[PDB]
Amino acid sequence: MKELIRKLTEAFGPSGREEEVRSIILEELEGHIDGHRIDGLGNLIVWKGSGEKKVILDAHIAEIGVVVTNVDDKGFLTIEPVGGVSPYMLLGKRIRFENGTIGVVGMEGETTEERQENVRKLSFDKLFIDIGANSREEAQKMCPIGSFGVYDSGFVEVSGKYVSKAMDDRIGCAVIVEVFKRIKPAVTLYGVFSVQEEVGLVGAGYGVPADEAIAIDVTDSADTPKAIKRHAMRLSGGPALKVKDRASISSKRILENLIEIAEKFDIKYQMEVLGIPSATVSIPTRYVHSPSEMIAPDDVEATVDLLIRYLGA
Amino acid sequence: MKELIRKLTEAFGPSGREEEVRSIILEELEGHIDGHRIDGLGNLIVWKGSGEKKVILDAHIAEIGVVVTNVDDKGFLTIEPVGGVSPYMLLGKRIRFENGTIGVVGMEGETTEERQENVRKLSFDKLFIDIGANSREEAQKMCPIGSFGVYDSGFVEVSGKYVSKAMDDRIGCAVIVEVFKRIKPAVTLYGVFSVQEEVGYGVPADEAIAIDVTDSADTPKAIKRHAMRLSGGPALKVKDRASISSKRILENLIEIAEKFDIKYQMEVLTFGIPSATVSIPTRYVHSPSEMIAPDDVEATVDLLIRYLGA
Ligand code: NA
Ligand code: NA
Repeated sequence: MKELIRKLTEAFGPSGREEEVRSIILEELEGHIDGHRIDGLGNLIVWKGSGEKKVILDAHIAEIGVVVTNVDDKGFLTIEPVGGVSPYMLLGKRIRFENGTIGVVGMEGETTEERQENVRKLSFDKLFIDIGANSREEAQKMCPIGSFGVYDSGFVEVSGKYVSKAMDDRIGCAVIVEVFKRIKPAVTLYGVFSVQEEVGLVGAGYGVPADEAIAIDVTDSADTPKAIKRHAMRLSGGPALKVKDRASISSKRILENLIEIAEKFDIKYQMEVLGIPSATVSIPTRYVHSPSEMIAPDDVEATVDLLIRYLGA
Repeated sequence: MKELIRKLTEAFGPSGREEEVRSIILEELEGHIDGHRIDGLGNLIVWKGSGEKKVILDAHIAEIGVVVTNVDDKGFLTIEPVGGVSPYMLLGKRIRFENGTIGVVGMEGETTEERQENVRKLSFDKLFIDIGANSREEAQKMCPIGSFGVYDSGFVEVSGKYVSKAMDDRIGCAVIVEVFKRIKPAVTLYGVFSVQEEVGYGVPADEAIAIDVTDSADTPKAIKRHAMRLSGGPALKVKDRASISSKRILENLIEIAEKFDIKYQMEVLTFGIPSATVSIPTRYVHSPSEMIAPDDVEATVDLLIRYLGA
């Protein structure tokens, strides 16, 4: 599963430009699905099995990133965030653009005073990206306005932990793919690798009737220094099963099912305390929205096992 | 080209299941190409020639259709569209599935009033497909959930016009095949029979020309000016956002048409590697009876052969 996670997390797929991720998902699923299609909205749907009960597993396919909004006379780029990228995570960082261009993020300010006031209240309008261009014309040919970029950071093993960009939510995508690769389904199983509308716009179950929908997401792992929170999710604590405050009767039934499956098959799990009946299963992740998101492989394996025990014959 | 168009339009090839279309294309191209490959997504790429300039001709091989999304206790199928199938185009129509299973599309509504209400705002949730099964078990053996169906229509010649399903875009596929059959290329010529919409081609070409279909707006009450029409020739697509290089391809094609005396028409604006689009005027797009004029297809083949040939 390590190579699968490496490929999916390293793939280029900021919001709206996720074609490479869909391609990797389809190639990885070759010989393991009965069919696939893309719906009008861009969601990738795959399926396997013929059981009477129909179940959707849903993971988001986009990653956070940036988009070029301006090019100045000296070839420097202005950017804005796509998703939850903090400007503080971009300082001195490298960005990989869709066409392969690498850029360096710098901050405006010459004097120590100016730079210090700028970092104290850092905003995107104080950042720029250097792609090595010496003119607007050079930069426009290399990285036109509207170009998307992602963290130029890849997969690395950190003493048994896995670290990469875009664990949120490529690790969920990886869980679903791996379940499809292994499972002999007792259900009709759907995998949905879903898009998300920009905040401010109309938003999207999908184009498939089903009895249950399980979202495979990430959740913050609050097990780092000085974390002083009850209800804390931790690495190696297992899949996090979400206790939703306003959940329907049918949704609570799914949650209880998963608890029983986990307990009966000796699968580690933890309870996360904040239409198709739904449940959420999450991978505990450190440093969400950084270029170095971190998971514990045993949590991911436990999540795959939980789903296979629940849905497999 | 008649038999080539018959075979390609009648072939079974909804999105994701185009094996028969690829087989026909390679059978028609045997002895006319230098090589081919099918990539991991299912794109079929062929090539011929060794000129320094590399040119791609692209057409997509999927046709519109339906996908089975449920089966009820009595064997009736629930369906969703794949591509631009209107529910009004399915009423009382036959659908063919991959193993040759034929189904009939029905609409819910017992009384005349219920049916009158349902056709006023027809939606897929009021449609079903009857494949002759008498139970879920019988239906699931023939046509499991996730099965794709296409129109159960075929090719017929109508007073010199060609009518079939899937002119969009099997007619573009046919154009590319016919070019490879006839051309002695001055370029290295690539033909890409694409499935790229499956992910929303490993050839570093200099130009790409998409061969597509465009609506022929020459039917009754069509009052749009500069409308595309049957027998007006290949429709050359005007692009507003186009690069200088993309505009150059379009200007090149206009010059070829005029210098070789090939009929052509300009598809006006409505408000990657350099590319242009050349389209076949087609009536009744997305119906089971898409209609082209063979002289437009021939003119399109000629345009590409004269642009790209030695
Ligand atoms: Na061949
Ligand atoms: Na079609």
